Amino acid sequence: TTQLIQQVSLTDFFRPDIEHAGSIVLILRHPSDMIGEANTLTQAGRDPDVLLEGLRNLFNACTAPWTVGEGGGLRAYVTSLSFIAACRAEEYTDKQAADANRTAIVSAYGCSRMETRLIRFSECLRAMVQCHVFPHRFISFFGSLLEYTIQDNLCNITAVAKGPQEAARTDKTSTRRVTANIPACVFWDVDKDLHLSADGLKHVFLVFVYTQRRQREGVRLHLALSQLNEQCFGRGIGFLLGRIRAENAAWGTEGTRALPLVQLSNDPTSPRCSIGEITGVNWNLARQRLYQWTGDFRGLPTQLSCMYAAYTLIGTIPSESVRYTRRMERFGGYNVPTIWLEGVVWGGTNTWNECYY
Amino acid sequence: PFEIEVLLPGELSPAETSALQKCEGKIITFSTLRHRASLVDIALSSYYINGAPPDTLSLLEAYRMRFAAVITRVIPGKLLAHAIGVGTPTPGLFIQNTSPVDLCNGDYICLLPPVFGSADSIRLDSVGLEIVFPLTIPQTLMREIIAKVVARAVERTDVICYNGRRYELETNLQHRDGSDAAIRTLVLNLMFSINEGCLLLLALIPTLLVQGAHDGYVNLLIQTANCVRETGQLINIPPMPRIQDGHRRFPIYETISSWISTSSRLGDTLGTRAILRVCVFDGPSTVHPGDRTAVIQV
Amino acid sequence: PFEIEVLLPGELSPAETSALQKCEGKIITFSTLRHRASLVDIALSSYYINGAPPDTLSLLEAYRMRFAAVITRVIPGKLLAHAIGVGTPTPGLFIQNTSPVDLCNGDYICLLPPVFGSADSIRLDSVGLEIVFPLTIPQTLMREIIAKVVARAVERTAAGAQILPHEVLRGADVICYNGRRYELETNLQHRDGSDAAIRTLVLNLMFSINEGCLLLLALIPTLLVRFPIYETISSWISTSSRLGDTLGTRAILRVCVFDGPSTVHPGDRTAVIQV
Amino acid sequence: ELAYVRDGVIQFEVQQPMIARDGPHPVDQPVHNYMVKRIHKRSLSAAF
Repeated sequence: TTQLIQQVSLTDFFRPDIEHAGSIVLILRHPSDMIGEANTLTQAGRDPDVLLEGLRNLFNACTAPWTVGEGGGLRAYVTSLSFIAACRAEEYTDKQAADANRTAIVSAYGCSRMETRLIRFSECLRAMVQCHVFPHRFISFFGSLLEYTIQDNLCNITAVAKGPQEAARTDKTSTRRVTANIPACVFWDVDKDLHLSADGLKHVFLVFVYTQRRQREGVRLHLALSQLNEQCFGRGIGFLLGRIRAENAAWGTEGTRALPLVQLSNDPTSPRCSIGEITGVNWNLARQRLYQWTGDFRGLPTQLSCMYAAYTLIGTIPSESVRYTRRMERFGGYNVPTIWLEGVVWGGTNTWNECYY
Repeated sequence: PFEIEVLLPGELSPAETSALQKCEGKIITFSTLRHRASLVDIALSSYYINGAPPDTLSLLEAYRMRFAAVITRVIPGKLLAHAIGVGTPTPGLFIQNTSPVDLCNGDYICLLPPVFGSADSIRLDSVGLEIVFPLTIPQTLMREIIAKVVARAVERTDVICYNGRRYELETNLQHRDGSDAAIRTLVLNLMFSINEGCLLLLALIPTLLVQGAHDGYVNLLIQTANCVRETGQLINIPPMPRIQDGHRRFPIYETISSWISTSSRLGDTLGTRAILRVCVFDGPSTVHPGDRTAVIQV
Repeated sequence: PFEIEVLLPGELSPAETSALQKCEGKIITFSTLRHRASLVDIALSSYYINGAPPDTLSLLEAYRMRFAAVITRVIPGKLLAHAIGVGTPTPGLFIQNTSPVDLCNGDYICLLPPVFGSADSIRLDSVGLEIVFPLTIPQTLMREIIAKVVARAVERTAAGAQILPHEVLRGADVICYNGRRYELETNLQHRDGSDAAIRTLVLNLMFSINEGCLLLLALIPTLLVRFPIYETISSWISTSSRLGDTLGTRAILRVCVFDGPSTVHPGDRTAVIQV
Repeated sequence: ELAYVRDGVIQFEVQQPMIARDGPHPVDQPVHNYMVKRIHKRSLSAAF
């Protein structure tokens, strides 16, 4: 009834040893595509190679740094949700839960070359949202972790693709069943902000809030759980994010007379330009003036410079009146508040809807 | 397979039960999905916004928010129905045609309120409510109806030819809260389709008019259009500016791409989205109004 | 499980038979589903409209209304196929990569008419028909591919329309994926499909967009510090909506690789899951 | 039940003899030792 996906990768961003069974795991595209997209989509005036500076130092502080460029299949493919949650923990509203998860992921990992890795990833995302290379097209989604096998610094993991959560058999734990586990920092239900009844079926989304200013950019990651419709979620999110939308509309771009067309077309006795001269023999004295309009529009907010969020459907919960449970348990050698979701069917294609308003 | 059970009210008259048995493969809507529900949700009384029956522009917004369901075999006591929106396998699904227009194979189905003559709908006197079933047309007919309704809305603040037959629409706009909302979402799409690259595409009007002649095909493109045909012989269009960083940037790329996503969002936010695809096995190629077809979930 | 059987024709040359054996995991697109079908529905002949061969804009509309299928195995006298349609639980569904870009795990599959280069296809001269197979590209690259091809064609018209060309440029366009560049259409000559199949596509795109940032500039003159005026609005909405439904993006398959190589190159075959 | 082992263990124990000598040397006392060992876990696989 369910399907599985296997993949081997480097363990510098993901550790299937400490991560609990049932957590979310994401994958990354090849970093070589970032520069090919940045040098062509960077806003006019901005420096396009600050991303390259921010990116090179990331792998300089990562094992096997001489293996970038060929993509033979031995790169850091997958990553964990808690990793990004800890990298951007200074931006979530739940101060204590954020910093607790941060120190926990620092201690449980190598804890020697981990803090440097985190700050490199932090400004890496900061430079990612500096040239309109938004990190919602480079971060895909995998199902919850089910089984793993590791020998040293290289792991083979398998996760569910789509279907019921407790329809698999992990077959090495105490029980043969697992449930979805998430850090309490990313969880954010919108219906209890929008003040509507929470009964019935609810969808799951991931959002990527963007802040665009001068030398100050921010990117969070929230796992929203709402009963709102497939497309109506966009109109719902704008009501809560109305501030950042207006901030971006004014601080997004930092790098002329009208014409009365309908007026002079409603009235006659205007200079006409019949097709007889556009045939193409002397098409300069025919169009000598005909108008001037002195018109040009170069610097204006595009629909891409005012974007502030991008969501995507992941799964639903058919059981009405969900009863998600939040509690603190040990994660390595530290306790972190995790929320436990039961009976969630994965599915849905990876299509991102961008909320630019 | 997910289904919802509508408990019919007791003490129903025998005439209404037979009329309810006529509605075998129609579509109903729900505000909140649940296995067990009541008849009040399906009733039009649930569509009320302030205190009154809804509007055709308010109905278009209730259709997006509400969940969709399909009626199936009804028994004297219960009323079975299956869900559509949420991903759930349903073998052998079928819909009854309610629109006056015919359908054929491979047509996408939309959902719009009754804009034609008074909607045929079951009325219950003893219970005191009535249920109105939505109307289902193909995609092509859907986009034409929305275009004329929105244009009439701007007029306040019609004939459609399909298969060589003309129809009319009696649009209802007795409210004002919803009419101005459609104006907002409209201009916001036009405003986000303006980038630095319009200037180049706005400078290619004269060569377009030249290409209009001795082509025999662009003329039809020119006749339907009005602005470019009028501006083509009335404005000068100052020649050209330069590019800030032309050594590594492509300015006409965004505009040709920024518009692609905008146009795709236009057809859905303005009205509704495609819900179903009709594909009948071992059946007629064209269905007539009142008959049923086997359709596939989108 | 629903399966479609394509009847192989008699008196077929052995060379054409061997080439049909090669296209094991390729995509066929059927007009109407039926357990028995003829080659006329598979050949390009069934695709063309108004007598003339089909157009790219027409092919895009064909792929939506028409139902797709996947060949499973060929037989010296028979040809089988399976559907990706209603509910079929097809076991062991594998496809062959037809696009020059590589694919990886967790990548959704879309379809596209051949735009980059000349489409490869099997040609049966004895019967007199040919079968064209569609292109299979990932989702994230699809929206970018279309915008680059059309923008390339408008550049050619501008260089011809303008008395002088504005040649100064960045070099050559290129699509990068998995650290691999494609460097499409290096030369300016060899205008094979410049205006051969994407001609009408650019036209409809050059009119709706021109109507876009013109209608607003003719309705609210405050932006920059006899006449219907409404039928133009209704016509613009009806067109831009239809054109958006045309250039849609709907995934059809998902590449789910188990105990196999993650990355795959053009020509390899992988097991895919029905989305 | 190898799938329920959950970190088994095993331990040893050994004693040592001693000599009786006198003179300008400190006296000797018997010595005992205690060791311990745990189990490793590896698997095998084959396809079909």
